[PDB]
Amino acid sequence: RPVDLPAVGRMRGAELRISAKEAAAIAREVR
Amino acid sequence: IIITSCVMAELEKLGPRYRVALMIARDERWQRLTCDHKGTYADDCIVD
Amino acid sequence: RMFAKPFLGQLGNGHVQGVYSMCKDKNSLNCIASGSGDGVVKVWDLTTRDEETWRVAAHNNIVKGLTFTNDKKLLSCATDGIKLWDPYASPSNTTPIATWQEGGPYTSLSFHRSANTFAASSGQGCIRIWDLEHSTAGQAIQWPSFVDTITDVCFNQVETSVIGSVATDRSIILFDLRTNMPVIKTVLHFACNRIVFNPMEAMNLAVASEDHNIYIFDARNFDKALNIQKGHVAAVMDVEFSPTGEELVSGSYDRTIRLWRRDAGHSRDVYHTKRMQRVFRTMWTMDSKYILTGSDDGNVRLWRANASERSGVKATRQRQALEYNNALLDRYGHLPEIRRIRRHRHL
Amino acid sequence: KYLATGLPHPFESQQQYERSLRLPVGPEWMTKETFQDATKPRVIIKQGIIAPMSKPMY
Amino acid sequence: IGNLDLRSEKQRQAERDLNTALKKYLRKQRKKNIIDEKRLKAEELYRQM
Amino acid sequence: SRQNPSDLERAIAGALYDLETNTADLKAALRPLQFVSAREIEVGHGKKAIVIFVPVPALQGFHRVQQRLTRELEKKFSDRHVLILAARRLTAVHDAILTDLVYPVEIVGKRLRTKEDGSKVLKVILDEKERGGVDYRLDTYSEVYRRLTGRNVTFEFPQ
Amino acid sequence: EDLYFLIKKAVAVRKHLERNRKDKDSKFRLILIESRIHRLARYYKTVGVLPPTWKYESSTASTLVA
Amino acid sequence: VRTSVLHDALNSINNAEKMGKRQVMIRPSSKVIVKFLQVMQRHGYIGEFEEVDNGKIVVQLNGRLNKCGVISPRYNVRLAELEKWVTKLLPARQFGYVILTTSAGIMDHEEARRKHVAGKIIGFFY
RNA sequence: GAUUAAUAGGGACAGUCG
RNA sequence: GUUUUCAUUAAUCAGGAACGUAAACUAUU
Ligand SMILES: [Zn+2]
Repeated sequence: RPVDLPAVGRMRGAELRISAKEAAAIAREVR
Repeated sequence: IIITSCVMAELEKLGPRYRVALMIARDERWQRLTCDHKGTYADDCIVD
Repeated sequence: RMFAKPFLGQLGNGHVQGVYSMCKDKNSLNCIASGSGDGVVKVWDLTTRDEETWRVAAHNNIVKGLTFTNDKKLLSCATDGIKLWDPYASPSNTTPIATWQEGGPYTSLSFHRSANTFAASSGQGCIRIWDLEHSTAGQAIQWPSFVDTITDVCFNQVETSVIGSVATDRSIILFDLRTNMPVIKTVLHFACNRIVFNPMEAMNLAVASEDHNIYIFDARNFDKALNIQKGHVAAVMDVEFSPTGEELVSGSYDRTIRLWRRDAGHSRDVYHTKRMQRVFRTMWTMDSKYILTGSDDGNVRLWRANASERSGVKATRQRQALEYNNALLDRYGHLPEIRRIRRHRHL
Repeated sequence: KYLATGLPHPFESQQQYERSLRLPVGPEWMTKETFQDATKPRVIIKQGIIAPMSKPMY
Repeated sequence: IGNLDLRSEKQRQAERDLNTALKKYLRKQRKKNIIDEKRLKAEELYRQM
Repeated sequence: SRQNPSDLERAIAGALYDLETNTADLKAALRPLQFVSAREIEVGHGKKAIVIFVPVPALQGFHRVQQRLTRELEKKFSDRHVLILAARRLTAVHDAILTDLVYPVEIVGKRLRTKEDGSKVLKVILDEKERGGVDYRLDTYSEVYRRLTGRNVTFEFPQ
Repeated sequence: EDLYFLIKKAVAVRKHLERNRKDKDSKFRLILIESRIHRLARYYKTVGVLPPTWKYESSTASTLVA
Repeated sequence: VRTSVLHDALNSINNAEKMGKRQVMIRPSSKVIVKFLQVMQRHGYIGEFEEVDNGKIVVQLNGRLNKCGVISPRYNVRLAELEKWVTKLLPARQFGYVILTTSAGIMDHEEARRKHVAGKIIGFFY
C-alpha cells in the first residue's frame, strides 16, 4: 500500500472525501 | 535509535514513492552505523 | 568495459531533503559545500568523507545558490536573502557575519577569480555586484527594460570582468563589469537552465537548456552554436566544464550524468543508479579526474571520469599498456565489433 | 565484419584513410622511441590544482 | 582490417545525399512474365527505335 | 466643461482651435470639442509627455482620426510625446485605461508573473503586426500608466 | 427567439409525422425536442419574459402557425 | 463534471509531479487556486507561476513536492482541533502543510498558529 | 440602471456528410 | 466554418415514459 496516503478518509485523485463521522471522530478525540 | 546503511540503502532502492519515509529515516538526530560488507542485504546485516 | 567501475563513494550521511545547490572551492582542492532543500548547508572535506566538517540551518526555503569566497568564507542565497559564514574558525559559529535582503529574491551566486567581488543573480531581472569589505548594497546592473528572472550567473574565470547570465525569457545576456552595463542579449528557442564558461578558452560558453541540450557558443559571434551536445532524455539541469577545459559533465532531470568531450556532440559516458533520484548539480574536482553529483535524494556522490582508468602511481609498463590501449582504440575504434562493444552501456 | 562500413568523420577519401593508418602502433613493429612518441596522449594531466589560465601564453 | 566496405560506403552516401543492351534487356525480361512498368517504358523505347 | 485654464491648457486648446483653419481640409471631431483637460508630468529624466483627457463618446470620435493628428501634435507642439485618453473616476476602469493608452495597437494578453516570493510583476504584451514605431513609446506608456494608476506594468512585444 | 425556432422545429416534425405515421426515429426526435422546449420554456418562465399561464401542448402550435 | 476547479488544478499538479514534467497548463483559473499556489510558493514546493489570459496558469515546479489534495466537505476547525487535524493529515508534523481559509485569508497552519486564528480546512500539500 | 463571454450550454446561417 | 445571438439556462439519476430458437473457448497517458 502507499505510504503517503493519509489516514482520515478515502482519496480519489486529488480529492479527499471525509465522511461526517470522521470529522466528528477527530472532534471527539480532541475533547 | 539506529539505522544501518543497508536499511538506508533499501529505502533508497525503493522508488520515489517512498520519499517521505526516506526523509523520515534521514532525520539527523539518529545514529548511522556504517556497514563494512558487500551485498547491502538488511536482514543478514542486522543478524550479523 | 569490464573494468568500467565509476562509482567511488558518497559524502557522509548526505542531506535530509535533496541537494539543490553545491559549490567547490576553486582555490583549495578538498573543500566542498552543499545546501539542501530544507535550508541546511554543509561544508565537506574530501579527504575525510565520513562526516561533515561544518553544518548550519542556514535559511527557511531551499538554498538556491552557494559559493566560496577567495579568502575562506562561504556565501549562500535563498529567497530569504544571501548570507555569509566563516566555516573554518577555531570556534564553530552558526551565526552569519553578514546578510543581505534588499535587491529582490536572489537566485544564484558567482565569485570573482582574483578580487573579493561577487555577483548575485536576483529575480527582478538584474544582477547585482558587491565588493566585500567596502560595499554594502552593491551595484545593480540590468538590461534596461527587463522583467523575467535571471536564473544563473557565472563570472568568466579566464577573462575577468565578463559576466554571463541566462534568463527565463529563453535568453542569454552578457555583462561587462569594467563599464557597468549589459552587452548583448540573444533569445534561444527553449529556456536555458545554466550558463558556464570554458576555463581554458576565454570566449566559449555552454548553456544547459530545457531543449534536452547543451549549446557551446562563442561569446564574440552569437550567430550560431559552436557545438550542440544532444544526448539526454529529460531536461539538463547542470553543466560544468572540466578544469582542463576539454570535457563536460551534465546532470539531467532524469536520473543521468553524461560525460562529454568538447568536440564530441554525443555521450562519452552515462552514469546512473537506482538510488539516485534526480540530478541537480554536477561539478568536477580540481583534479579533473573525479566528478561530484548533488542529487534530489539528498546525496552528494563522488564518481570518477574516465571510469576504467584507476588513479595513483603506475609503473611504466602499466601506464604504457594503458596508453597503448587508448591509442589503439583511437585508431581502430570505428570497426563494427569494437564499435558495438565500446558503445554498449546499460541504461 | 573486419572491413569498415563507412569513412570516419575527418577523412574525405578512401585512399586518404586506408593509407593514413598504414603503420602498426605496437612495440613489436616500431622502436621504443617511436612507440613512446606515438602513444603519448594528447592531453597530459598531472596532479594538482588545474586553475584556469591567468594571462595569455601566446 | 580497416579498409573500406565500398558497397556500404556508396549506400551510406546515397542515403545521405537523398541500343545494344536494351534489346537483351527485353530478351531477359520477356521470360518472367511480369510486366513491370519499366518494361513498358522499354517497349515504347524499342518501338521508337 | 470642468476647467479654468492652466498655463498650457490654453496652448493645447489653441492648437485644437488652430487645426480647424489655416491647415487641412480635415475636421470631424475638431469643431465639436472645447477645452477638455490636460496634464504635464515627467517621463524618464529630461523629457516629458503631454496627456489630454477626452469625453467618453469622443474617444471613438477620436478613434475615427488619430493618424497624422498626433504627428502634427508632436511636431507643431513642444516636441514631446502626445497622448490622448478618456477621463474617468475599478479593475475594469484600469483595463480601460490600458486599452485606451495603446491607440493603434491591440493588446493581446496580460501575464501576471509572480516571483519566488510574494512579489508579482504584471506584463502586458502587444500585437506583433505593429512593432517599429511603438518601442520608443513603450516606456512612456508604462510611466504614464504608473503615474495615473499606481500599478507598475511593463510593455513588451512577444517574441 | 430560441424558443420560437424550437417550436417551429416541433411543428415541422409533427406535421411530417402526421403525414407518414409509420416511422419511430421522428417520434424519438419529437420526444427529445419537446423535452428541450419544456426545459427552455421553464427557464424563461422562472425569468418571467413570457406569461406564466402560457402553455404549449399542441394548441399553441396550432394557434402560432395559424 | 467536477465543479471543484481547485481539485482539477491539483489533479494536474499531481500528474505533473508524478510524470516528471517541469510545467503545467492549468486551464481553468481562479483566485483560490492562485492563493493555494501562493502558499506552495512561500514554502518552496513550486518555483514560479504566471496567469496568462485568453485565462490559464503556467506553473514552473521544482520537483520537490509529493502530493496535493483538497478536503472536499471543508470542515470547520479550531486550534485545539487543528493540532490533531495536522497530525492526522500529514505523514509528519515537520513535513508538509495544511491549508486554511481563515478570516485572515488563506494560509498554512504555521501561519495560522502565528496569527492565532482558526477556520475551515480547504487543502493540504506535502 | 445591463461583468468576464465559459477551454459547459441551446439556437441561427452556409457548404456539406452519412 | 462564421464578421451569430438569451447568459445559467447546466451535470446526475428515486417515480415514470418512448423505442426491442439462443449460448458453447474467452486531469493526462
Ligand atoms: Zn551492513
